[PDB]
Amino acid sequence: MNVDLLYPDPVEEQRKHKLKRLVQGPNSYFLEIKCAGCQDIVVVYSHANTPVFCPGCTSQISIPTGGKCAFTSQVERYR
Amino acid sequence: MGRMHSKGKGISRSAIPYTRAPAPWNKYTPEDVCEQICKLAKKGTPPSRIGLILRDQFAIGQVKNVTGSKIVRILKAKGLAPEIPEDLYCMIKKAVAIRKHLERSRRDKDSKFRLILVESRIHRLARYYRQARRLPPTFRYKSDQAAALLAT
Amino acid sequence: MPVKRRNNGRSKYNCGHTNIVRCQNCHRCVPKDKVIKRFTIRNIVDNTIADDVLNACVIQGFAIPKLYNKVQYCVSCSIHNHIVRVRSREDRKIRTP
Amino acid sequence: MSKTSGLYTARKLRTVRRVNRWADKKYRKAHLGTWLKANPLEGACMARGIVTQKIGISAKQPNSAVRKAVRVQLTKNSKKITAFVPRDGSITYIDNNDEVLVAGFGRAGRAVGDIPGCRFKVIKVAGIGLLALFLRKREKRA
Amino acid sequence: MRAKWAKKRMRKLKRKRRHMKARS
Amino acid sequence: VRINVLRDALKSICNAQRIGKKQVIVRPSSKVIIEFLQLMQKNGYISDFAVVDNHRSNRIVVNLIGRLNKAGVISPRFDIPANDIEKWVVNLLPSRLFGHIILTTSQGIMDHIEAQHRQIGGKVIGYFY
RNA sequence: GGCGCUGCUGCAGUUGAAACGCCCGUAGUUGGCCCCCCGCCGCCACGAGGAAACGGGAGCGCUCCAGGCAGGUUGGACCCGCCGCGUGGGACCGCGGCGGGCCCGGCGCGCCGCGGCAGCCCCGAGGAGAGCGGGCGGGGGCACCGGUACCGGCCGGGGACGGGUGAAACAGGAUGAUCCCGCCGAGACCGCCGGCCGCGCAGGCGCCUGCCAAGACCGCCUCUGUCAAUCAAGGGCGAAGGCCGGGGGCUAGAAGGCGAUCAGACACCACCGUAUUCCCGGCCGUAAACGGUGCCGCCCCGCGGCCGGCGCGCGUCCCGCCGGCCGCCCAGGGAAACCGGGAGGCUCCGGGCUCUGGGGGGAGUAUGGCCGCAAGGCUGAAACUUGAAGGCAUUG
Ligand SMILES: [K+]
Ligand SMILES: [K+]
Ligand SMILES: [K+]
Ligand SMILES: [K+]
Ligand SMILES: [K+]
Ligand SMILES: [K+]
Ligand SMILES: [K+]
Ligand SMILES: [K+]
Ligand SMILES: [K+]
Ligand SMILES: [K+]
Ligand SMILES: [K+]
Ligand SMILES: [K+]
Ligand SMILES: [K+]
Ligand SMILES: [K+]
Ligand SMILES: [K+]
Ligand SMILES: [K+]
Ligand SMILES: [K+]
Ligand SMILES: [K+]
Ligand SMILES: [K+]
Ligand SMILES: [K+]
Ligand SMILES: [K+]
Ligand SMILES: [K+]
Ligand SMILES: [K+]
Ligand SMILES: [K+]
Ligand SMILES: [K+]
Ligand SMILES: [K+]
Ligand SMILES: [K+]
Ligand SMILES: [K+]
Ligand SMILES: [K+]
Ligand SMILES: [K+]
Ligand SMILES: [K+]
Ligand SMILES: [K+]
Ligand SMILES: [K+]
Ligand SMILES: [K+]
Ligand SMILES: [K+]
Ligand SMILES: [K+]
Ligand SMILES: [K+]
Ligand SMILES: [K+]
Ligand SMILES: [K+]
Ligand SMILES: [K+]
Ligand SMILES: [K+]
Ligand SMILES: [K+]
Ligand SMILES: [K+]
Ligand SMILES: [K+]
Ligand SMILES: [K+]
Ligand SMILES: [K+]
Ligand SMILES: [K+]
Ligand SMILES: [K+]
Ligand SMILES: [K+]
Ligand SMILES: [K+]
Ligand SMILES: [K+]
Ligand SMILES: [K+]
Ligand SMILES: [K+]
Ligand SMILES: [K+]
Ligand SMILES: [K+]
Ligand SMILES: [K+]
Ligand SMILES: [K+]
Ligand SMILES: [K+]
Ligand SMILES: [K+]
Ligand SMILES: [K+]
Ligand SMILES: [K+]
Ligand SMILES: [K+]
Ligand SMILES: [K+]
Ligand SMILES: [K+]
Ligand SMILES: [K+]
Ligand SMILES: [K+]
Ligand SMILES: [K+]
Ligand SMILES: [K+]
Ligand SMILES: [K+]
Ligand SMILES: [K+]
Ligand SMILES: [K+]
Ligand SMILES: [K+]
Ligand SMILES: [K+]
Ligand SMILES: [K+]
Ligand SMILES: [K+]
Ligand SMILES: [K+]
Ligand SMILES: [K+]
Ligand SMILES: [K+]
Ligand SMILES: [K+]
Ligand SMILES: [K+]
Ligand SMILES: [K+]
Ligand SMILES: [K+]
Ligand SMILES: [K+]
Ligand SMILES: [K+]
Ligand SMILES: [K+]
Ligand SMILES: [K+]
Ligand SMILES: [K+]
Ligand SMILES: [K+]
Ligand SMILES: [K+]
Ligand SMILES: [K+]
Ligand SMILES: [K+]
Ligand SMILES: [K+]
Ligand SMILES: [K+]
Ligand SMILES: [K+]
Ligand SMILES: [K+]
Ligand SMILES: [K+]
Ligand SMILES: [K+]
Ligand SMILES: [K+]
Ligand SMILES: [K+]
Ligand SMILES: [K+]
Ligand SMILES: [K+]
Ligand SMILES: [K+]
Ligand SMILES: [K+]
Ligand SMILES: [K+]
Ligand SMILES: [K+]
Ligand SMILES: [K+]
Ligand SMILES: [K+]
Ligand SMILES: [K+]
Ligand SMILES: [K+]
Ligand SMILES: [K+]
Ligand SMILES: [K+]
Ligand SMILES: [K+]
Ligand SMILES: [K+]
Ligand SMILES: [K+]
Ligand SMILES: [K+]
Ligand SMILES: [K+]
Ligand SMILES: [K+]
Ligand SMILES: [K+]
Ligand SMILES: [K+]
Ligand SMILES: [K+]
Ligand SMILES: [K+]
Ligand SMILES: [K+]
Ligand SMILES: [K+]
Ligand SMILES: [Mg+2]
Ligand SMILES: [Mg+2]
Ligand SMILES: [Mg+2]
Ligand SMILES: [Mg+2]
Ligand SMILES: [Mg+2]
Ligand SMILES: [Mg+2]
Ligand SMILES: [Mg+2]
Ligand SMILES: [Mg+2]
Ligand SMILES: [Mg+2]
Ligand SMILES: [Mg+2]
Ligand SMILES: [Mg+2]
Ligand SMILES: [Mg+2]
Ligand SMILES: [Mg+2]
Ligand SMILES: [Mg+2]
Ligand SMILES: [Mg+2]
Ligand SMILES: [Mg+2]
Ligand SMILES: [Mg+2]
Ligand SMILES: [Mg+2]
Ligand SMILES: [Mg+2]
Ligand SMILES: [Mg+2]
Repeated sequence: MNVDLLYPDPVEEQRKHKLKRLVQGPNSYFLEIKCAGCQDIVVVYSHANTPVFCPGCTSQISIPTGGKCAFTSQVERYR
Repeated sequence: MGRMHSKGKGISRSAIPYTRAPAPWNKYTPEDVCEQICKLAKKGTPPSRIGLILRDQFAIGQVKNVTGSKIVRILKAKGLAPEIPEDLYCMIKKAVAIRKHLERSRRDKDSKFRLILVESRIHRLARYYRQARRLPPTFRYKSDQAAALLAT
Repeated sequence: MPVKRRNNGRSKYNCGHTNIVRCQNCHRCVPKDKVIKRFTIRNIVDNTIADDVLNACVIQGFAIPKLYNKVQYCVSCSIHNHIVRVRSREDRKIRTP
Repeated sequence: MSKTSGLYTARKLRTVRRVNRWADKKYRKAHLGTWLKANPLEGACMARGIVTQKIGISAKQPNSAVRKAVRVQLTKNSKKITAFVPRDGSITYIDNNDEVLVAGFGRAGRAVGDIPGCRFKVIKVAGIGLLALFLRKREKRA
Repeated sequence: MRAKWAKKRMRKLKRKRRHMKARS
Repeated sequence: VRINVLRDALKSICNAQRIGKKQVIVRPSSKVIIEFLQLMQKNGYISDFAVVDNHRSNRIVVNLIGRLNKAGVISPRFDIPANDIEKWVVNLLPSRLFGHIILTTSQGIMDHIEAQHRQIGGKVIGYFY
């Protein structure tokens, strides 16, 4: 069926390599998480591999994993 | 990359956003991220790691979008840029490490091969920096003297 | 002498050199990925006496032990003793056992 | 591209051609200078000499014959050659001291046909053209 | 001849020539 | 490394049409490639194209209508006096009546007919027919 | 000239002759994209200036003609030297604090911050280098360490042959062998698992435990800003055999010895055995060092397998992406065999760089030079000879 290369479907464009898209763009994004014991909320990179702490805690709350990073006992969002 | 001194052919790299503007949640002004950059440089953090720390803790994707300059340029503006650029410094460090390993092991030919490759890369980059007026015209990499210049 | 096989007569993929084995018939040196290889499982006593050993056994519930042997021959010995045959040009492409 | 390109490579393109020109046997034979040295005629169309002997030469494998020839000493460089006498019955005009004008067989110094080691041929004997001697137009003294 | 043995023969010849030319 | 972006663009376009495709993407773009496609368009050999920006060397999307027998570049860009044009016409072109040799001159990029209409020379960059 | 068999236009290098064993690397050649409307090159056009004859070429009946410049107011017009000089263009190809007033015809030279200017950073390559995180692998070096087996020695047992071959003979045995079991010594080796597995620049890479430095890939909204490609000279590594000096010494085993066979057997087969095979420090620099296929970059119908990393989906799977190793194959290519991740996009011929070949012999020889302890290696002719040699494929 008739696809136009100048206006590709975004869904089948997201499954391609970030560089061979029509207009190259990042794959990562930021997101908000909530401390399990503090009311407040902090903004965290999705592919972090460096220490990330609480405003209060002295325990690091992120685990680097070679791709998207995981977190210890916290509950997240997307903004 | 991984292609000047091997048969690699890998393409792993980062691709930055098309739109060149602060973040929607960006509270920071240039004068207050320059503060964090300079505090991190005084502490001894190399310029490639400063960007990592600002990305991972302060939620800043690109420093250029929030200030208008680049990290090494801001360091240079506040007189806190290094004497030697970071990449040449790292290559000299690796050369010193391999030589110190070879002092105990004279039968390791693989390490001698890689030492040759590293030092060739060092000379080429030193020539680039020299003709660009980012280094004294008398700069020269010397294998014997390279261990004690790392302290300075 | 044009090229006869796409594998050049051996199974060597992405390496320079492989190990040496000795032919079990004539003892020549063959590279490991070229030698003809067969695995055999058989009974230590021939089947033609496999029930007379069994009936003359004192141990209740005995089971005849087996032998596990990997035979490896060179090209010449394999053709001579009929482990492999010379095949037609079309048939040479067949990998079925 | 298996050949160098580029707007500033004229020197290389000329050096390559100068070097590979010598790989051709024709060019090397005509330009080196060793064939001019070794040539019995010294790069000339013909040459005169005196007959030193009369000889018969076997033919090559599929043929069977006895070809007639003469050993000749060259006047101008004192070299030894052998020259063929064509045209039935012509070996009878060649005394053992007969100035002969001698030319080539063609093929510029290669043997022709079935005569082993023959590259020259007699065209004139003691002043008189051998072909006209065969065709019975002129005759020798006695 | 098999070319390997022709090469062997030629090497022996060249070594004989070197030895004979060594005298004088 | 990459040296002649126009050569790769023209090879890609010829491949895509030989398959029987409607569109083709060529990257990177450049001023010279846009001039070459503009001349090809004005002669009628291709349809619309579009240069898409990526704060880098851009892409181009080319629409194809099956009229291109062949297109190529001449490397290096030899210079041509006004009187040698025809000694090139009977070299690259299938006839003296259709086809185009593209020159760059101090009066812009143009085909050979206009180059002998203004009786000037220049440097050859490519051809299509 | 034929001859695209000298190839700039325009040859060939899997197998016909021909890709250096491999990596680094200077000279050289080549180098993505972007600002237009300045300067300096190149380049295109038009001029000026300098020789005619020759070569083109306007006009003319030496009766024609090769000619000549004639002729009946006439005529011998014009064009053709050049990397220099002048005028114009400016696509393509490179290379590159200002104003005002002191001050005054201009230019320099300094002098005042005088208040006039938006004062003085393209971008961030499906180029490259550097980084951080994550796994990955017979990649490398040093030390240590287990296992049976081959060989040798010792205790006990028992009592006639054992070994070896296609068949035998020489070796061994009543000084008790061969065979069975326990104990000891030494030096090699690393099985089955072990692969259309994996790693390394190639040569190559597999016992236990510890230490040491490295590497490609993937992931990334990390850093720099063209720092690149290929490479004479030059540097480094490089199977096995071989050499120099030390050590060690099980096995196998060039040389040598011996039993058969045979017309002969100085060989194939049997038996014994020196160098060698193993370690350390050097030398040598070659292999069918093979994918007989140089390196970097682009496009390219499809269907599968395996290896490493990552992401989405349901409830281990499943669908993708990048990188690697393989099989089949439409088109296209080709002398064909076949290739097809190229050997495709090529007589419709031009992306960049380096090397090699030009009928068969003579000959990789002679000679000279450099290197090597030597054995060699690298470089490398000519006289002369010859009508074919060779590739892939068909029938017998
Ligand atoms: K993709
Ligand atoms: K991606
Ligand atoms: K991702
Ligand atoms: K490389
Ligand atoms: K790779
Ligand atoms: K790649
Ligand atoms: K070294
Ligand atoms: K070194
Ligand atoms: K270097
Ligand atoms: K080096
Ligand atoms: K350099
Ligand atoms: K250098
Ligand atoms: K420093
Ligand atoms: K053949
Ligand atoms: K084979
Ligand atoms: K393998
Ligand atoms: K293997
Ligand atoms: K097999
Ligand atoms: K065999
Ligand atoms: K070629
Ligand atoms: K060629
Ligand atoms: K070349
Ligand atoms: K150029
Ligand atoms: K050539
Ligand atoms: K050979
Ligand atoms: K040989
Ligand atoms: K040999
Ligand atoms: K010719
Ligand atoms: K010609
Ligand atoms: K021609
Ligand atoms: K070719
Ligand atoms: K072959
Ligand atoms: K040859
Ligand atoms: K050859
Ligand atoms: K050959
Ligand atoms: K090569
Ligand atoms: K070479
Ligand atoms: K090299
Ligand atoms: K290199
Ligand atoms: K280089
Ligand atoms: K260079
Ligand atoms: K240069
Ligand atoms: K060149
Ligand atoms: K250049
Ligand atoms: K290049
Ligand atoms: K010009
Ligand atoms: K022009
Ligand atoms: K004159
Ligand atoms: K007049
Ligand atoms: K000039
Ligand atoms: K001018
Ligand atoms: K001018
Ligand atoms: K004045
Ligand atoms: K690992
Ligand atoms: K692996
Ligand atoms: K391993
Ligand atoms: K390992
Ligand atoms: K290892
Ligand atoms: K080791
Ligand atoms: K080890
Ligand atoms: K043991
Ligand atoms: K042991
Ligand atoms: K007996
Ligand atoms: K052993
Ligand atoms: K394993
Ligand atoms: K495996
Ligand atoms: K395994
Ligand atoms: K492995
Ligand atoms: K593996
Ligand atoms: K693996
Ligand atoms: K493995
Ligand atoms: K493995
Ligand atoms: K990551
Ligand atoms: K470079
Ligand atoms: K290049
Ligand atoms: K190289
Ligand atoms: K070299
Ligand atoms: K060299
Ligand atoms: K070596
Ligand atoms: K060796
Ligand atoms: K030896
Ligand atoms: K031994
Ligand atoms: K030993
Ligand atoms: K030996
Ligand atoms: K013997
Ligand atoms: K013999
Ligand atoms: K024999
Ligand atoms: K023995
Ligand atoms: K020896
Ligand atoms: K020994
Ligand atoms: K050995
Ligand atoms: K040994
Ligand atoms: K060696
Ligand atoms: K060879
Ligand atoms: K091979
Ligand atoms: K090469
Ligand atoms: K897998
Ligand atoms: K996998
Ligand atoms: K792997
Ligand atoms: K995996
Ligand atoms: K995987
Ligand atoms: K996978
Ligand atoms: K892929
Ligand atoms: K891939
Ligand atoms: K893949
Ligand atoms: K592959
Ligand atoms: K080369
Ligand atoms: K070559
Ligand atoms: K060669
Ligand atoms: K050669
Ligand atoms: K000599
Ligand atoms: K010497
Ligand atoms: K000596
Ligand atoms: K010696
Ligand atoms: K010597
Ligand atoms: K010598
Ligand atoms: K020599
Ligand atoms: K043939
Ligand atoms: K041949
Ligand atoms: K042959
Ligand atoms: K052959
Ligand atoms: K055929
Ligand atoms: K044929
Ligand atoms: Mg990705
Ligand atoms: Mg390179
Ligand atoms: Mg790439
Ligand atoms: Mg990535
Ligand atoms: Mg020609
Ligand atoms: Mg490993
Ligand atoms: Mg070396
Ligand atoms: Mg060495
Ligand atoms: Mg032994
Ligand atoms: Mg022995
Ligand atoms: Mg060789
Ligand atoms: Mg080879
Ligand atoms: Mg080779
Ligand atoms: Mg595989
Ligand atoms: Mg494989
Ligand atoms: Mg494959
Ligand atoms: Mg050549
Ligand atoms: Mg010599
Ligand atoms: Mg010499
Ligand atoms: Mg045929």
